Amino acid sequence: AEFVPPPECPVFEPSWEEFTDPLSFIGRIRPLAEKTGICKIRPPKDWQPPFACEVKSFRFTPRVQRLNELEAMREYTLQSFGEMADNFKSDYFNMPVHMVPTELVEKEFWRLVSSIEEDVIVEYGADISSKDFGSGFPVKDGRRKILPEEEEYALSGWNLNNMPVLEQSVLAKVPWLYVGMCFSSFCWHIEDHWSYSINYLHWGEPKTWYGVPSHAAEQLEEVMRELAPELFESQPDLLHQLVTIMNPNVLMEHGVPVYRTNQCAGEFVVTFPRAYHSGFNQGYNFAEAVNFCT
Ligand SMILES: O=C(O)c1ccnc(-n2ncc([C@H](OCCN3CCCCC3)c3ccccc3)c2-c2ccccc2)c1
Ligand SMILES: [Mn+2]
Repeated sequence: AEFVPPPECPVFEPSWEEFTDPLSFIGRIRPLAEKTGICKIRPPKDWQPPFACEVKSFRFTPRVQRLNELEAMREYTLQSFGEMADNFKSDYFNMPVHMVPTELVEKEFWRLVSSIEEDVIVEYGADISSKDFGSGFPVKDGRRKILPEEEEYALSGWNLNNMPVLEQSVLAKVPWLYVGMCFSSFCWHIEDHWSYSINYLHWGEPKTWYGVPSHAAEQLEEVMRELAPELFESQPDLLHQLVTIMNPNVLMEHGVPVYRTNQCAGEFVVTFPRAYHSGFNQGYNFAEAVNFCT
């Protein structure tokens, strides 16, 4: 029948005192958040970083995504991609883009993923390096001067360019950008080296997430292998993770705990070590993400 939304993941609204530095805050919420895999963090109301990408020269060629590709077995500016994205969604649902309920897009997305009668194809501006046109956060680069009202965000610990990224090893990365449209998605995966990830939605329509706690990681991998196509079941995890598309209800039917959330503009999503996650975009939006170490 229809998609059954998983339970909501934890949402934290830290005070200005708790918001002082992310690593200590993430360490404190860990007893709860590591049991849900993902969590959402809403900064205080007055914490509003300005968007710092060079919008004039921002150009990219998004990847083509066919939603039902497993069942079946153009260069844009930010403005032109947004026009394409809004036109697609308003045409698909026959209503203004901001009036489409998040539950309907979610229900339609998972129906289209398993549909053999309807081939829906979207585009995703994914894995755009922040080195190309700058980070969405203000940065003391020198490649783009910052206003005085911007400096606190250039120095903030929640600025994804200021997250610790070095892992201590016996030898003695930068954020990535995602320009989304309706139904553009990221399949089930964990980060390299089981690292944390922090994700910030700069603006636009919500990004819908699904997360699995790390204690159920082997359960998910067993379900994924049992139900993956026979040609992909034997592939190494790093390659299989390119096509690990699975309805959350299938995992839940196999006893795997799954949590969801709608990440709205200005909110963070943190994924914990070895927490499998997947999701899709409700519409035209802009996200920034990085892996970090504790
Ligand atoms: O869309 C998002 O909002 C999102 C949300 C959560 N997580 C990710 N992550 N997180 C790590 C990766 C990862 O790529 C990121 C770095 N990327 C690696 C190759 C060279 C270029 C840079 C990835 C990609 C495919 C499968 C599994 C993980 C990805 C990713 C990237 C592109 C498509 C699908 C997933 C994205
Ligand atoms: Mn990820």
